Amino acid sequence: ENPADKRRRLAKQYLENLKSEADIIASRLKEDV
Amino acid sequence: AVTIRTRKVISNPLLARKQFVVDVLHPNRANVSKDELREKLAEVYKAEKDAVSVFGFRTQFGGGKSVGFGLVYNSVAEAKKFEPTYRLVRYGLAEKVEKASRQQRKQKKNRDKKIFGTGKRLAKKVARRN
Amino acid sequence: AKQRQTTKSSKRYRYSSFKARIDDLKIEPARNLEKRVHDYVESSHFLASFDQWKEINLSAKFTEFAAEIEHDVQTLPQILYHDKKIFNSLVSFINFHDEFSLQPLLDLLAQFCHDLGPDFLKFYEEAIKTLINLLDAAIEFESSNVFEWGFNCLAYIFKYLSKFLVKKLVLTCDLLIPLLSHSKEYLSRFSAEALSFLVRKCPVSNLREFVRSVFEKLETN
Amino acid sequence: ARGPKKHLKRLAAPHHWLLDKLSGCYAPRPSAGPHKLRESLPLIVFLRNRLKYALNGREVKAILMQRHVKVDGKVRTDTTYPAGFMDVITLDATNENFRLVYDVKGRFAVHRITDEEASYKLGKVKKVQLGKKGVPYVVTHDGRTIRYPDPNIKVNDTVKIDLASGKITDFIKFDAGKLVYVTGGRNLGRIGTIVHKERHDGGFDLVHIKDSLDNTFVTRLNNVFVIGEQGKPYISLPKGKGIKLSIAEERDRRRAQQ
Amino acid sequence: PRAPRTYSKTYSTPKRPYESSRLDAELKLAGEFGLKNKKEIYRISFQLSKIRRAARDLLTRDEKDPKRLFEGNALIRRLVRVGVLSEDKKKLDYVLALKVEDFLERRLQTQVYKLGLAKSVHHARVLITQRHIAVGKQIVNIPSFMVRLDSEKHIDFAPTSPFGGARPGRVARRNAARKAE
RNA sequence: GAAACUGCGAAUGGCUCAUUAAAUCAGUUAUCGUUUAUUUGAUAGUUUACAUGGUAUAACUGUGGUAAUUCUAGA
Ligand SMILES: [Mg+2]
Ligand SMILES: [Mg+2]
Ligand SMILES: [Mg+2]
Ligand SMILES: [Mg+2]
Ligand SMILES: [Mg+2]
Ligand SMILES: [Mg+2]
Ligand SMILES: [Mg+2]
Repeated sequence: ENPADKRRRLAKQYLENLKSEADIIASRLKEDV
Repeated sequence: AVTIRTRKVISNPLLARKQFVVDVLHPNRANVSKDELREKLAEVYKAEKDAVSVFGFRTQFGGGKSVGFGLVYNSVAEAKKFEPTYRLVRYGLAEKVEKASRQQRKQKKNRDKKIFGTGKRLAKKVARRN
Repeated sequence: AKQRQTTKSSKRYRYSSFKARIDDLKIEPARNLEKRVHDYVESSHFLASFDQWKEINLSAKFTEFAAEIEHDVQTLPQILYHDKKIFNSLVSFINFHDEFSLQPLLDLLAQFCHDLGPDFLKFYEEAIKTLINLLDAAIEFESSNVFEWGFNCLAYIFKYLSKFLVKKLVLTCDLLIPLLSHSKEYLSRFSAEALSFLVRKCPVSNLREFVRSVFEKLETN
Repeated sequence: ARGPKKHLKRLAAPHHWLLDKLSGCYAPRPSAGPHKLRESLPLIVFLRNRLKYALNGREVKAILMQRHVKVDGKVRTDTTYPAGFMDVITLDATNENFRLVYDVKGRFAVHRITDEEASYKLGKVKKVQLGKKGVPYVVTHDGRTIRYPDPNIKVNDTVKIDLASGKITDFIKFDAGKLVYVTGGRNLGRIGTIVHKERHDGGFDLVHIKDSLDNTFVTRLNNVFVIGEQGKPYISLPKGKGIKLSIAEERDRRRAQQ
Repeated sequence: PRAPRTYSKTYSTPKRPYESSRLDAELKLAGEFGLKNKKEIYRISFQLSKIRRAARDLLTRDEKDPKRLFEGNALIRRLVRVGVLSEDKKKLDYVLALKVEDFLERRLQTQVYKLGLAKSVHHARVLITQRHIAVGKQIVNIPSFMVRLDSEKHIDFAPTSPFGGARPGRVARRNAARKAE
């Protein structure tokens, strides 16, 4: 449960949300930055 | 507050370092010690304090800002390898070598030039003679 | 030669043979207590080192690698989603065996494993094979610093994947048999140290299986 | 004096080096080498006063002893090695390659080149002569002796030398309509096309050169270097393409770009 | 040895220091602009003489002569920038018509007086030499500072000055401490 | 790594203007009239060898001379 792993879990959960709302996922990640 | 800006930044892989001009705005303060700027530059550029060198600070006429030249080496070993000995001594990375005044060293050089060989034979000869 | 440079000269700069640098070199990353850039992070370890290496290394090969990958490493979710292309480019550029770009690539390969370690497991076999070829290539062009990069890259991967590799060490050892069995003594010596760190991190039960396998192998170098 | 000199005062140094007159008392004396003293740029001035990589001579020595600097594909370690016209300076760590070419003002200019163009150089054939054992050879402007030349190569021609092998890849005859570069005199750095060669037996030959702007100038033949056919230079030229611009037009352009 | 550093004199004694009219004019100029000595007037006269001699020499040349065009344009640009020469008077003829008083006008002492920061030209000089006046973000302590057209609008009290928002000077806080005690 | 042999440098640098009136020097020529350490590039199958001597010594050990010197004698 190192801090780096915690960011992953948020990141993995964040990616899951992006999949659920949806190429499209790729473009949205670009829009984030 | 004090604000440090880096300008004219050049990346020199030959010496394995980064050159730049440091401009420090320090309102309501006489000036900033080299140690504090070394700490801040190390923090901003993400390096060891030992790998940061700074010099040439001249507060402009009227005060409030200082301008000088700053170096950030890639790692501490390179900093020790390339940095001048005197600047290392300033930062405490190296110890000043103690040596006699130039006149004494030159006089000793001349006196040794006078003698030929190890000189032990001369010592024994003078001891026997007297 | 026996009477090594035990008494050190006053000279600041002194020649060192390639063998000499190899002898004093030791693969044990933990001992190095110097500040590491990736220790301070905002988004991911990969990004932090990546920006730093853009600044320090100006080699042509690394520059091309950076441009291809700059867009896909801005955020950690970006890295995880595009992991397949990221690993391919890293392996693709490392294959060229260019010294002037090797250092940033080997570091970023380790930090790549740090960001997605359990996910690195599907990449794990390809990584070691890439490193083995690199080290085997490094024998031809004598550069002690290259070996330092490669083995440290091996150690860092070995550090981050400690839990999962420890479960399947005999598999991990199998990959490193060519290195451990290699003719040159120093390559076997270095690979032994990197692998040794897992051995210390073993459960005793897993160790006995590992010890059985190597003794079975035991029945060049 | 009772022998060769080993010091060079700053004021007596070549003007085009652009040395500060109050920084010190002495200037780098270029050691003996491929190029003449007054027509050479020592590596110290190039690394310190042009590229600004090194801050002082000691750092330049530190760079050179690391074997990072290559001249013409060979590592040099002398701080005062006389690099000059058409010599390729490679700094691998920076991934940089430079070719030393005079700009319009008459000074060596920092010109960055690609690796492929860095693979060769151009040399003016200063001499063509039979050596020992009946072996013809050519001596170029940089002191390179190349054996077994193409027989058609004559004096004042240009030879494209591959640095890896030190052999002639191709050659250009000195003829009317050829593109040439001025390497001496007040017209130093200009580029043009040959119009006519005046011959004076027992004297200095003169060459008329017409620039792209149709301006014409006459120069001694020793100061001309053939670099290719019109519109097709064999090397990349620095900015301005060797065109001399009047002071008024320079003012106008400077104000416009600013 | 090290190469020479050039030096020059910025003033010259007039051809006739003893002319009564010249003495009266020097008196008038010094009083109006608060000049310390005759050396300042001689200095400004020397400069104006140099510019006017150059303007004469350029006028002597034929019109459209490239040297004439370039040097005249540069001189007119400099004079317009420093504020001596107005925008509408960009001809070498009007350069030749300049007077000393125009140069004395641009001096930072006179400008500081005119903008209202000081009650006298002498008060302006005292303020300047006491580090109270700043052009832009910069403190200037030289009355002979020549103000450009752009810089005229940025003259103000310096931030560090007690009149510019800093703490009271030594006298003020000394008296305040004594009163408090 | 002292000492010494060997190689290189000490002919550069710094100072002064005594002599010097077609001399120096300035500009401009010539070496088809010659030397050139060094740097740079070429260049030598044709000359007991698993490698020859003291035809030799320094430093060093030891014995000494002179009031004295960057003096040196014998072994
Ligand atoms: Mg001739
Ligand atoms: Mg104050
Ligand atoms: Mg006489
Ligand atoms: Mg004569
Ligand atoms: Mg030598
Ligand atoms: Mg040679
Ligand atoms: Mg004997």
